[PDB]
Amino acid sequence: PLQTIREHAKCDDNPRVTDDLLKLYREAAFEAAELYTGLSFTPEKTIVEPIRLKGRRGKIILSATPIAGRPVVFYGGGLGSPLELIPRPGSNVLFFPYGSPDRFQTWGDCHTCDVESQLMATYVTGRRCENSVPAGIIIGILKLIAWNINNPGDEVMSVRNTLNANAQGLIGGTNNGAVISGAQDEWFRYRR
Amino acid sequence: MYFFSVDPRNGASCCCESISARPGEVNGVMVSYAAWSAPLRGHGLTNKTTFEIDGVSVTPPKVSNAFGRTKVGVVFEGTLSDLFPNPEGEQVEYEISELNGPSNGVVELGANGAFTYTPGALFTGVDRFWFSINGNIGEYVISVDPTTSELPQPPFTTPVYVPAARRSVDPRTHVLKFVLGVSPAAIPGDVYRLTVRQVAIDCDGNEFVHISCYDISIGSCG
Amino acid sequence: MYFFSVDPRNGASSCCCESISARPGEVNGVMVSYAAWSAPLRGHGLTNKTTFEIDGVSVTPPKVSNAFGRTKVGVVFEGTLSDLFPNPEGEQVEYEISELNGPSNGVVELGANGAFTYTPGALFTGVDRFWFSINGNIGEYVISVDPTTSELPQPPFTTPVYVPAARRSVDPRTHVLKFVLGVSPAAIPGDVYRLTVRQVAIDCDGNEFVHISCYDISIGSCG
Amino acid sequence: WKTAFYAVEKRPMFFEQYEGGSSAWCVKYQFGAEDGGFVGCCEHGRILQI
Amino acid sequence: WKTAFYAVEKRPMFFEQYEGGSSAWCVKYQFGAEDGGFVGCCEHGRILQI
Repeated sequence: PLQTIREHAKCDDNPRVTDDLLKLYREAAFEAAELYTGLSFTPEKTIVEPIRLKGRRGKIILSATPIAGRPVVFYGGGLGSPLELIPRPGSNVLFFPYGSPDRFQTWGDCHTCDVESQLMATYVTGRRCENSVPAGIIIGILKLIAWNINNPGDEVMSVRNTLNANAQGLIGGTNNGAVISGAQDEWFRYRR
Repeated sequence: MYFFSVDPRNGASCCCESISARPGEVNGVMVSYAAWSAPLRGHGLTNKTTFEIDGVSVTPPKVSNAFGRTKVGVVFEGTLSDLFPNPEGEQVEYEISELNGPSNGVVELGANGAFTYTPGALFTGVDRFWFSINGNIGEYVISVDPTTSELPQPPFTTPVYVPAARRSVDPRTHVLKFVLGVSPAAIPGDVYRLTVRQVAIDCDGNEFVHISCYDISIGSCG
Repeated sequence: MYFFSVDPRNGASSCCCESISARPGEVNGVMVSYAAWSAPLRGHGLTNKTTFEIDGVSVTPPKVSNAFGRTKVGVVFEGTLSDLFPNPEGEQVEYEISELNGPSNGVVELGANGAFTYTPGALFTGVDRFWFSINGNIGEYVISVDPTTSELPQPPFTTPVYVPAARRSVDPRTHVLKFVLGVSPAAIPGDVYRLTVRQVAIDCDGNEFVHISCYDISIGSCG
Repeated sequence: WKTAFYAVEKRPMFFEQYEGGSSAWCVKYQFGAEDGGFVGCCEHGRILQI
Repeated sequence: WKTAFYAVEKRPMFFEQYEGGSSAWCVKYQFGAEDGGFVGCCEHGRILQI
């Protein structure tokens, strides 16, 4: 909320750049966060995804870590009959059982050249009535907001990455935002 | 082409989805039942889908439709003025939309609500053409019979319809396809509701029903 | 050569109809790429069952009127040009026959006061037109040369903006529509017409997928 | 049957690779054959029905 | 003529079955040739007119 943004950034009874610029800063912070992280707002927890075979024993990396033990269903990809698999809690790497249950191939065809229907998988990355928590990554957003309030763009601010120098007599550089404010190292916790 | 991924019913503004439509178009819709049918490991989907259309805003049509009959090779003439009861008193500028004219003949629109329809040589069947009186659009259907007895009477296609048999369901990837055509007599702003009942099947031969809804909004120019 | 990528009808990405600028006299070509709409509809591509319609939303009706004559082969034809300019106010008539839009298979000489003579080329039969310019206002004078036998029919008095009879094409390998748009030399600058197109695809079994779009042609002079 | 119906034969089946149309992914073979038949004097021959 | 106008021949007529576009039931042949010519010396000929 706007009042929460204000009371965090200390802009309270001390009017800074107006609510229009505050909501613009928020709209830009919502295109910086979950774009550096990769998450998607309200993504409909159940996910269908074409999973790609990788390896002889075939690790399958689930792009949304289906909770803990709800059986992800695999179908297609030469697999005539779908099958369940209960995944890892915390990690999303499983192994496709090399023992095949069936191979419904279609040798000989000139309309599709009988290549394949790719292996696809359906799962959920949901939860309880407390389905998900977009908090924790709100603190970096608020810090970015406050940094952009008190850094309009004329004060020289630059932290240094490399120790020796860059090449020449220039004043280093990391002057980006969301990192000189502490947002990147708070969003990295939700980053693979 | 539209595409909808349906909710798999796992306990995880309106409820029905949004579909825009333009008067005259005939588009295609895809639904991916994979999320709901894959966990129910069986024989996939079955071609037992059922549709139903309702109207939640109609704005009843100003001009009425009409129907005629004639034998093959014989020219057919009729009127176009007794189909538009006008409440006020004003002029009538009859017009035959060129984009929705006849398909197997030609029509000579006279000056005052009169026309003559010459069917193509050696053609027996049904033909339609969509007139427009004072902007109000209505269809006129003519059936050319093969001089023996008669042909049946067509059902006066609705503003929004799904064709009889153009649907297909792929049990290998759990996708349903169908066609959604909008009559050229549709009125901009109106809203209809298409309910779809799709039936799956288990390994033994029992049923898993699934119901969804969609909100069609007739909008002009996209 | 215009190029429009039509909307894909997917529920996603001032006036709605697109714009098209044309100069009186020119004859251009337009391309339309139905790829974004017909490629997901896996079928037999597009079909040559397209239809066009030209409607005017601003006309500014012309000042001078047109005129149609009749003559045979080889016989000289005479005609006037003074009864074609209805002037509500009094003004002189600067008769002019534009060298650019003159006759095609003949020759005319402009008189001093609303006079001209169309002597057709020897051994030539058909229809020949030429565009006069009465005091800036432009019209056309269409004459048909008959092969002395009976008579000829009536030409349709070409419209300000038209699409040629049969010059459309379509390539089902890339889902592209190509057609020609020609503007008459008598079109008045500042007006705007509307062109509608009905393109129909086809599935694997022979059914139809219809699609309608619109284009705003604004006849503007000097480009 | 040796006089009520005849079956003609011209060429047995063949299978010929179709260079062209094979787009370096989809190798396409082609097969065909020619044959035919016709009814001779259809007085020798009767049909039973319910 | 042996020096007033030269004739150039590079690769004359050839016929070949155009594999590709030709199927197991219809053949498509392709023929071609490459030649040319130029004048040798404007100052060796002459022309008579009316």
